[PDB]
Formats: sequence, structure tokens, C-alpha cells
Amino acid sequence: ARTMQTARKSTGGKAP
Amino acid sequence: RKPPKGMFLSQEDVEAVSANATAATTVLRQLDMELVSVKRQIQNIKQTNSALKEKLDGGIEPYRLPEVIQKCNARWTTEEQLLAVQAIRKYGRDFQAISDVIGNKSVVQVKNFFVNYRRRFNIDEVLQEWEAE
Amino acid sequence: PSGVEGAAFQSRLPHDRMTSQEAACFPDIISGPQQTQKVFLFIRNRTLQLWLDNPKIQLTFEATLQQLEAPYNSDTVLVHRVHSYLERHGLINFGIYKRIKPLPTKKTGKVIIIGSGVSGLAAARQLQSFGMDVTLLEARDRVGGRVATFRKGNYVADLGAMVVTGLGGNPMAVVSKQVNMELAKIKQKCPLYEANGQAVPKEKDEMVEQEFNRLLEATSYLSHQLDFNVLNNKPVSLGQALEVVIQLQEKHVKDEQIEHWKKIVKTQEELKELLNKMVNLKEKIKELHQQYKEASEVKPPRDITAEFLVKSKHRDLTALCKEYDELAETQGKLEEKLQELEANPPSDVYLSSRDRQILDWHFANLEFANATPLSTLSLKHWDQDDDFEFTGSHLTVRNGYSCVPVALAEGLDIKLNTAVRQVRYTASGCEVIAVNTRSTSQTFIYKCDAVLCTLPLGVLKQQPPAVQFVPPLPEWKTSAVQRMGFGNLNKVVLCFDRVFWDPSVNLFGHVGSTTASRGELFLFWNLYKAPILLALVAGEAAGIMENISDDVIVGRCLAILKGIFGSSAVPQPKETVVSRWRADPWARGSYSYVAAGSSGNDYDLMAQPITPGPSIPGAPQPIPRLFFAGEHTIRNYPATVHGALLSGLREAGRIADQFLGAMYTL
Ligand SMILES: Cc1cc2nc3c(=O)[nH]c(=O)nc-3n(C[C@H](O)[C@H](O)[C@H](O)COP(=O)(O)OP(=O)(O)OC[C@H]3O[C@@H](n4cnc5c(N)ncnc54)[C@H](O)[C@@H]3O)c2cc1C
Repeated sequence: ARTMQTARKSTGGKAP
Repeated sequence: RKPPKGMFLSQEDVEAVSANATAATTVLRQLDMELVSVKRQIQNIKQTNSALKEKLDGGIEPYRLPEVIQKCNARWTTEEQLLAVQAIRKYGRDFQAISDVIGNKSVVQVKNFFVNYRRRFNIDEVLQEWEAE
Repeated sequence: PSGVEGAAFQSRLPHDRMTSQEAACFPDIISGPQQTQKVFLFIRNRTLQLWLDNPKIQLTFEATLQQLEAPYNSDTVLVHRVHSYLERHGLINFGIYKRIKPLPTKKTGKVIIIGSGVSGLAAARQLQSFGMDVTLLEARDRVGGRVATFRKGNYVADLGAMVVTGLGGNPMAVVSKQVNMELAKIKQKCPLYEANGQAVPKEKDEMVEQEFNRLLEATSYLSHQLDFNVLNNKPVSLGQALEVVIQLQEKHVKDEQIEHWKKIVKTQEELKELLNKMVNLKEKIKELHQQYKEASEVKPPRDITAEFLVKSKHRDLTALCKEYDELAETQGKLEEKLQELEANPPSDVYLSSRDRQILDWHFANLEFANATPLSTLSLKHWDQDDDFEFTGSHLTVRNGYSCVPVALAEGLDIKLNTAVRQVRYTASGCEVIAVNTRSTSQTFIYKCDAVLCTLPLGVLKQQPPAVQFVPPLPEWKTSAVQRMGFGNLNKVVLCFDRVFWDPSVNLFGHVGSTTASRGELFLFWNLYKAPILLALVAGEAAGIMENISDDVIVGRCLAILKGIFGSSAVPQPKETVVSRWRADPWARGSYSYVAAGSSGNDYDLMAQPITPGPSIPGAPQPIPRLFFAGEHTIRNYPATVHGALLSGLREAGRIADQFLGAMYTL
């Protein structure tokens, strides 16, 4: 899951 | 409410790239072709116009006549009166032209003349014949 | 966040609200007056803080009440109810604490737990703490399951879980204070390095990353806004969705080229019409000038009609010369209005081959995070858990993640080397039949009141079954097992005599050559104290590298590294390991993902226990007997250590409520 991502964290399609 | 900026995602377009397997690759060729089709058309007119450009070579330089600079006068030498009558035959009410031809009369004297000699130079007749052309 | 509101957040609860789980137990409170709720809430948070402040020692109901104040420390049935609910659901006194009140000399109820994965261990520890007779059956010869830590000499590297994804509200935060794990922070910096062996430059790097995230937002917009979620009856994958976006971007790149080159023609074509007009004027001029010359031949003196003639022709020639001056004027505007547009084309391509390649590495990063081909992830839901991200720097466990399951294993009845073969659950109890993985004909049977099954989803998935449920699991559960995704990702561990890479940098990409190999050794980690580099194999590649030998793999690894640091800076690796999770019979994969046509809700079905039919017909409805915990069962925290650990807590709570009853609901 996105949450796994440590390196260049996907930003797109997220609610920030 | 909207895509990210400058991404283009209309309902309509979405459907046309999904409709079948290579409906994606179809439309991207119609365009690749449209583009080449227009791109050659471009060179064609670029080619057409380059030929018409060369025929206007030299411009209108060997055809320009220097400038008659002359002081606008008030009185009507018989010469000028006749130039007039004939300008009228050829120009109708183009007072500007009639004035240019006669060389030394303002666009108004030209107008004035019209009422002044109206009877003597049958300007009614003259003008009706300008219209017969 | 801090004080008592820090604690609420660090335990993943709204500090000023009562959760649906609390409503369940305290429906007196939550359907009652505001005032009391706030008292309640406080008591809760307060207690949390206390346990949080010091998790090396158990928090008793006494210790709690002692440290409360009036008005709060005034109602003791409240306080007690709260403290007990907390303890029951593992919000306090979980993990490894010194007990004060030593253990319940005789036990109550008996539980078999399949697998000593972390979910397993966490659940056991709870149950044991709750005075239950707990035994775990591990098929492997170590605990920890998918938390595998490679050890040899001084080399230490997890082929399993490896990162703590931030302490911000992370149960692992607690566990880390309870256990000698050595957490180093991971520095975010990540250079990429295309196939050639040379860095991507900041320019590109940033322009592609930005376009990638641009393309994600996009897919999301298709999903929620445009509702693009079924395609000829099949659920739309994220993979597909990305393509459809990329195409629509490629297409617009062209629609733009077309219109800009269409302005050029519409213009270049006025120019034509004008050049024509102009060439017909040079005509009438030429010929008029002839005429006026002929008429200035007639040498004076001359009758007036002949004098008129010259003058007339003169004016007429001037008239026409004005005009062609006005057109040379016009001709001049348009002529540059072309060196205009021709100077600003729109963009040539949507993305280059060098671009689409770096863009791939960004898709590998997704495939690694979801352990799968994006062609498989659910469009609407792949990221359905994103709201529950922890905060803070991700971390590594410098002394190897295993250090944790092992810690958790202490105090516990764990039968290692024992492969469950059959689960038999019935109105009056359960028996689990297991063999011995060494000599397999040698059989075991365990009778118990309840079974907690922490079998990995890939296991639960085997066709044909590696474990048999008796009776067969109801269709609602098995469909969830099909629908759900259980992916795969591998690790390559490289041990050297010396550091030959950038010591101050922890990660660094390698961009692949094709779309197809996008995940092949796409990412490296300098994480450990010793000279170890570790590389991910992800996406489609994961599955196919399993079929290749360790050398042919370590080769491609060294290849790439040489490529990046120079053929002679990269020595023969002293020790090498390669994970193969899909092959591993006790994993059958690495962790779950929400596959296309699944939702997060399936994770909920994974967790719903099973209640046997009745023995004697017409006898009343039985207790539920078969329970499930594990990474595939926790909707809000899938695929992770804390996620599992948390589901373990959850089931142990639910099972204890079932067999020891719950005194706190009154
Ligand atoms: C390569 C990789 C990297 C990962 N990295 C991270 C990370 O960085 N951060 C993070 O938070 N998470 C990470 N994870 C995910 C995480 O490791 C898992 O979600 C978690 O470890 C699962 O624990 P579990 O108890 O749910 O299942 P498991 O640990 O798989 O436990 C299942 C247990 O059952 C045993 N078993 C299977 N069948 C039988 C049977 N027939 N009879 C008896 N026993 C059986 C297994 O051997 C095992 O001990 C990673 C996973 C992988 C594969």
C-alpha cells in the first residue's frame, strides 16, 4: 500500500 | 471538481479511447495523419507564396511619380474649368479625385463649383451620363 | 500532539470523541449526557498517557486510580470499566511488560493458534495474560513468520519486513521502547541512475516525478469524479487507468500540434490571397504607367481633352499606388506573424523514451509498495487505507527485525516444526490436526475451545488446499479469500568487505531499460552498520526472478552497481542471499493488496469469525469457534507489521470477551 512507500513517496491522489 | 491543471479529461474523450482495444491507437493515428496532411499543405502554400513573392520583385519602384506640390488657388482659369467638366464626366462625385486632377483646388471649391456652374456646364446632364457607366 | 491528547492520537483514537468500539461497551455513556462523555474521554486518555509514559511495567487499576484527580478519581466503577476495556483490547499492557500481579495459577479456556507470525505472537501474549491456555503451531523452525532476518557473522539484513513506517501513532513505537531494537532513521534522499550508469539530472528527475504524481491525482479523478470504474464488465485496474490517462495526455499533445499548425495555414493563406491581389496590382500599374507614358509623349501644347488625359492617368496611377502601399503594409504584418508562430511550436512529444523510462521507475515504486503489477490493484481502492498513515521518519531496525518476534516469543508455548493440516471446529469444540515437517507421517491432535488462524493469505489461497477446514468455510469467507489480492516482492542482499557507495545515502534507484523490467532490481538500500546493500525486486519481475538462480541474479546486481560506481570499485560480494516469497510454502507470497474488484471491506470479511452449525439439531445457536488475525484481516493497516500485531491484539480481545466474558459492559 502507499503507506509502505519510504523512498520517493507517491503524493498524487491523496488527501493532503 | 476538476483534473489537475492542464491534464485534459473530458467525459467525451475518455469514452473514445476506451470503446475498444486499439481505439486508443486508432485515434492517435487519425491525428498523426491529420498532422502530416496539414504539414505538407503548409509547405505547399509556403511554396506557392514564395513564387508569388518573387513576382513582386523590385516592388513598384520604376512606377512611382515624384510629387506635384502646388499652392491651392481661388480663381478658375478656363483651362481649370475644362479639366473639371471632364473630371466630372469621369469621376461623378469623387470630389477628392476631381480635386487631385485639377491640381490646385480644395475639395470644397470643387464642391462649390458644382453649384456655381451647375447651369452653364449642364452638370445635371454630365452627372447622369457618369451613371450610364 | 501532547498531554492527554497526545496519548489518544498515539493510540490511534480521536481525543475528543468516543469511537464506535467504545459506544459498544459504554452505551450508557455515549447515549447519555455530554458532561459524562468528557469525563469518560478524559479518564481514557489519561490512562493511555500513563501506560504510554512507561510501557516497561504493567498498568494496574490501582496504579491508575491513584494517579487520577477529582472529579475524575471520584467514580471508581467508571475508572474500573475504562481501565479494563483498555486492557482487554490491548490498548494498555500489551507487548512485553513486567507484571506486578503474577499469573493466574490455573487457566481458563484453551486456545490453539495457527502460526507464530507476529499477529500470532501478539495474540498469544494477550490471551496468556488474560489467563488462557494458549499454544501456537508454527510450521517453520523459527518464529516471526514473514519477519525474516538474515544473520551471519556481523551481517544483518531482513528479507522480510524491514522498515517501521514512522512512530506517529504506531503500536511499534511502544514495542520499540519495550525491546532492544535499534532504530536508525532513513534519510529521504534518493538519486536515480538510468540504464547507462549515470545519474538522472535534477531537471528531469523533478519534472518526471512531478508528472507521475500529476498522473496519479488524475486516475483518482477518473475514479471518484468521472466514475470510470467498470470496463466491459471488468473492474478497472489502476494499471489500466494510468494508461488511459497517459493516452489522453499523448492525444492532447497532438490536438495541440494540430491546431497550432492549423493557425499557420489559415494565416499563410490570407498571405496567399493578398500576394495574389498584390500581383494583380503590379499588373494594372505596369499597364497604367505604360498608358500615362504614351500620354506624356503628346508634346505640348495640347487640346484640353489631351491634357485631361495625362492628369487623369496621373491621379489614377497615384490612387493605385496608395493601395499597393497599404498592401505591402499588410503583407508586412502577416509576414512576421509567421516567424512568430513558427518560433513557438507547442511541445513536440508527450514524454520521451528517456522520460517514459524514469516514469516507469515511479511505477515500480508503486508495485513495490503494493507488492503487485498495477494491472491488478483496484482503481477505486488500492489506497483506501491512506488516511491512517503514521507520522514521522520511517525507520530501520539496525539489529534486525527478528529481534521482535523473538522477543515476543518468550514466555510462550510454541510448537515449532508443526504443520497444521486440518481444522475441525464444531458446536462443542475444535481439534486441529498437524504433522511434523521433519518426518511427516508423524501426527498430532489438539483439542481446544477456539482456534485463531493467522495463516498467510497466500496459504489460505492454495489450490489445492494446504489446510482443510472441516466443515468447509462458508462461501462468504472463501469469496473474500479469492477476491482479495496477495502479492509478492523479493529482496537481494549483498555483503561486502568494504563500503563502495555513498555512505551518507540510504537509498538509490536504478531505472530499468523496459516497461517490462521496471521493477527488476529497481531500488537499493544502504541501511545497516556492516557494508550491506540490499535490492528490491518488484512488480512483474518479482515473480519471474524466483525462477532464476542466485548467481545470475547477483550478476545483474553487480552489473548495475559497476555500471554506477565503476567496474573496479565493485568487488565480489563475500555473502549473498535471495528471497523467494511466492515459492515459500508457508507464505505463498509477501503481503496483500486490494485487488481489482475487491474493496477494503474484504479485509473486514477476513476478520469475521466462524460459528459452527449446531450438533444436535434444534439445539440453540453456538459460540463462534474459528477466528482470524493477520495482515490480511486489518482493513485500516494492511500489509504491515504493526497491522498484523494489531489484528492479533484485536482477536485476543474478541476471543477473551467470548470465553472469559466481559465484566466491563455493565
Ligand atoms: C519482502 C517483505 C518486506 C516487508 N517489509 C515490511 C516493512 O518494511 N514494514 C512493515 O511494516 N511490514 C513489512 N512486510 C509485511 C509484513 O511482514 C507482514 O504483513 C507481517 O510480517 C505478517 O505477519 P502475519 O502474522 O500476519 O503473517 P505471517 O508472519 O506470515 O505468519 C504466518 C505464520 O504461519 C506459518 N504457517 C503458514 N502455514 C502454516 C500451517 N500450515 N501450519 C502452521 N503454521 C503455518 C508461517 O510460517 C508463519 O510463522 C514485508 C513483507 C515482505 C514479504
